[PDB]
Amino acid sequence: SFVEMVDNLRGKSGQGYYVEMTVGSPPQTLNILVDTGSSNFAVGAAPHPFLHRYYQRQLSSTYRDLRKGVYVPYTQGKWEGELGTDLVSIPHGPNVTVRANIAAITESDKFFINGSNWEGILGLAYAEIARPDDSLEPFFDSLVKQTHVPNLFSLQLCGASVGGSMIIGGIDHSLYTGSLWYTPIRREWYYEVIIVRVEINGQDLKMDCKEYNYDKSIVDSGTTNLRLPKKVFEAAVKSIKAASSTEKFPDGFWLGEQLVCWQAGTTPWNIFPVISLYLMGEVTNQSFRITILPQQYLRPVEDVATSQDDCYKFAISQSSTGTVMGAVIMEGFYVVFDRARKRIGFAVSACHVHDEFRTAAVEGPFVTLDMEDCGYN
Ligand SMILES: COCc1cc2cc(c1)C(=O)N[C@H]([C@H](O)CNC1(c3cccc(C(C)C)c3)CC1)Cc1cccc(c1)OCCCCN2
Repeated sequence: SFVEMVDNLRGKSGQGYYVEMTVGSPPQTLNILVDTGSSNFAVGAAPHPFLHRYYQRQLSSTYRDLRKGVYVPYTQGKWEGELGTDLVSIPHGPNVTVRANIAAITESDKFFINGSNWEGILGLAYAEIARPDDSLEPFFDSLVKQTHVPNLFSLQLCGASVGGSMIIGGIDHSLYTGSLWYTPIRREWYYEVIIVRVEINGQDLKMDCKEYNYDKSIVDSGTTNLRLPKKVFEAAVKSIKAASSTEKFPDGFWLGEQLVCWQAGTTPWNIFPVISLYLMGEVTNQSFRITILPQQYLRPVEDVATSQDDCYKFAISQSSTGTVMGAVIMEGFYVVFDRARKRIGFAVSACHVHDEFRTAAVEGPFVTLDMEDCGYN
């Protein structure tokens, strides 16, 4: 019955993927951002300039007040609100209803996005990073406890405004080609993984593999960019600059501020390298790689000028909190969050990114010695 969940995600480019949900009795419909990088289910519950609708607890006969406050600070945005429970359903999801913890957002700062069309957030990661603490059961944990939905979900994020699928409770084989390759979930808090090797246009960055995971590496559908630790970011930018040196860019482009443009259809994709991330595999001394095309890390942005050219933002950012495999990495892959077996699977998506001579890929097996040494402690 997974066909009912195909294409159940929508979004505007750079503004997050959201799924339709209902909360309360009678059901109140809200669009909910899909976020594997946090663990709180929270919804707008008060008027806001950027909200077209919000959760009205007074109108729901099944609402229960938990008489506890809550706040969540993300990288830049944050909200605070009031904890409660209510009945929750996903119209284009499994035919179930769960009583879930809900943070009713009453104030926020740089959290809601003008025009994003979503009014709440579904944190899909584990309780360990839930606020105020890990006793607040996350939505997916509630779903799995109260129903027969299997303990896994899969995300097919399709690029560009944008669409995709969140398959709740399983894997839909019509959404990917080739084989699924699995990497262990290192620890159940974020969806933490271990990167064991990085290549750019086939050239190994040749860093201590601990640098790739300093201080963690995670899969985060709620963050747009590939975000890399300082040392890795500098090595990668230097290599990407060298490969594209025939053209000149503002250096604020490499910081993610200035967008670069070319005459519509003349974008020189061939001068930007492919990036291969090798992930720890399921068996001893075995890894696999995913290969990222420049069409993933050069994100298209609407040109502010009257010219209708092709303009792009550099979607690789420097991080001080580890590697983030964000939505632009996930796009074009089918990503299986197999919580029951503590693993994350990658396969080439049915909605894959199209280069002329190159293709995004998930390939294995590879042999990599001492993979355990790549995790940071
Ligand atoms: C370059 O960095 C800026 C940046 C860009 C983006 C998202 C975040 C940060 C963002 O903050 N993302 C968090 C995720 O939950 C973030 N997940 C992380 C995180 C970071 C800090 C604290 C927490 C805890 C709440 C678990 C989690 C692990 C990385 C979820 C989120 C919150 C608010 C608005 C969002 C997304 O909009 C989605 C569209 C924009 C996506 N790009």
